[PDB]
Amino acid sequence: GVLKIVKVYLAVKRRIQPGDKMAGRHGNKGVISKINPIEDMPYDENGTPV
Amino acid sequence: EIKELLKLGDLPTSGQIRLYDGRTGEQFERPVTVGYMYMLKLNHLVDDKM
Amino acid sequence: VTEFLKPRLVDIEQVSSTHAKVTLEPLERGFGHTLGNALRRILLSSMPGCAVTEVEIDGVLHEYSTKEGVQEDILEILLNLKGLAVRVQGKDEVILTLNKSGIGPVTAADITHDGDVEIVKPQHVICHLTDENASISMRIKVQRGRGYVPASTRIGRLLVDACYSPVERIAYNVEAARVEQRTDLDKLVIEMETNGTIDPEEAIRRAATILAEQLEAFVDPEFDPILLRPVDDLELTVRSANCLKAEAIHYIGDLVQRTEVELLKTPNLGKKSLTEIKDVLASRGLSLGMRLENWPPA
Amino acid sequence: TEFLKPRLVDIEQVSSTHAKVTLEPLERGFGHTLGNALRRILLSS
Amino acid sequence: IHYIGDLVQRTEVELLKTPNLGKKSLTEIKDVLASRGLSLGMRLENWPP
Amino acid sequence: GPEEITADIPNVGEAALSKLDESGIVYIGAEVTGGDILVGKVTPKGETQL
Repeated sequence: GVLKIVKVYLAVKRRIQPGDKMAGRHGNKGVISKINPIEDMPYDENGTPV
Repeated sequence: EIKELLKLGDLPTSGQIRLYDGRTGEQFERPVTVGYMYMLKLNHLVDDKM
Repeated sequence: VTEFLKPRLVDIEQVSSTHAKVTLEPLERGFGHTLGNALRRILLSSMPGCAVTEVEIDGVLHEYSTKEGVQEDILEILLNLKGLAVRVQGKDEVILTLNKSGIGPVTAADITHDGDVEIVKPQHVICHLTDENASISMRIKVQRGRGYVPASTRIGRLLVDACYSPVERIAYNVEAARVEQRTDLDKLVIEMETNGTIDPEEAIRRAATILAEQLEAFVDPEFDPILLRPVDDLELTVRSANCLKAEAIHYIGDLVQRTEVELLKTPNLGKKSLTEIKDVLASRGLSLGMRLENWPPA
Repeated sequence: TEFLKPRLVDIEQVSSTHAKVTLEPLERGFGHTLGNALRRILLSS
Repeated sequence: IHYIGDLVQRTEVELLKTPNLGKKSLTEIKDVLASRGLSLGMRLENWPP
Repeated sequence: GPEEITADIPNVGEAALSKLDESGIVYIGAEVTGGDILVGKVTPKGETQL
């Protein structure tokens, strides 16, 4: 019954956003709640932000 | 041994450092532990689930 | 009624080509952190800089492709191009050409020397050509902008995530200033770690300029829409479109006003073209010699 | 290159000597910047 | 015609006047050019700098 | 009757058909977004008097 079949392979890249789920190897898991700009981030004395 | 590696690293032995709030500039009233943790992004992404 | 002491750039200690220490000589106590945070906040996000936004590599169509004779795939190449530090004279868009054949690393030094464009780090690796019959030819578009504008913020041409901000890291110290006068004065020492695209002093004056400009005081349907569509929406032949545009007909509204007589009087429009135009216009309920009276409103 | 500058204002007079004035448009990171700058000036200068 | 710029200058008529390009091929060219926002008979006036 | 994969689709503009080849299948390298056509296909109408 089938005349022709077409398969189209599409590829997408996804950047981390609010709502994505991240975790560590120790059972510490959680969802991203906020993406705050670099200047608002807590930083070390030498200016390096976390 | 971690204390030793922190000593070549130049410490704090506890692993807590003074941290400045990016919005104010005021230091947080207590020393805060900061370090590189290995974190994974899980297969659950908002884009798929919403 | 004690007049205030106003800050002035007094020192520049270039630790390196991309690391500096700018200090302000006069400050009243408690003003160190205010300017420190204001300036760090402006610098870390509101600085203007050049960044690669598009790339056109030969033989490559999509960024997921890999090229014959190149070690790393196109993605890695673009990812390398994100880190291309460029200083452009006086332009908001520049095209760089990169032609390179041979074996070994293809660095930013192999990019065709343009008079305006200044390359901060010529030893910055963009590629690695393996065999001696391999060669790459690409066109890197560099633009001026602000903040982080991803490629997802929308031809066989690739797009690259734009990292416009020239500043990587900022730090500041309040440190008590000397001087016998007043004694209770401080000096703001800003340790800056930029990409070398912009000089420390102008960055400071630009952050302050932005801040000052922000502080600018405290005060206190009729007719058919189809007529304003471009002629390209009619999907005519290239010839007819170019002819119409040459006759100052850029929109459908302009076309529907013209008559057959007037159109045939043009230097480039034959009977075939007119037949086509009448056909495509009739196909959408339109025609020539249409009166809409009031061209145009606003 | 131009930035978004304030437009449209509002003043909520909670009382005769207590008010709330707000600036409608600002770029991100400027809320805490002008907020802390102004709070630091107002609370001491 | 070695480059896209060379192709976009030619018109359908002229290409059909060439010894080796038929209408199937020309249609193909129109499709692939349309797929990239390009076309035949494109004027760039100043070829080349 | 047979369903056909074709570039000819009822009431579709060239803008929508821009990224489709002669056959009716999108050309490799094209950027597609939600709603865009990947493969053009027509099915015989059961037909109804309008």
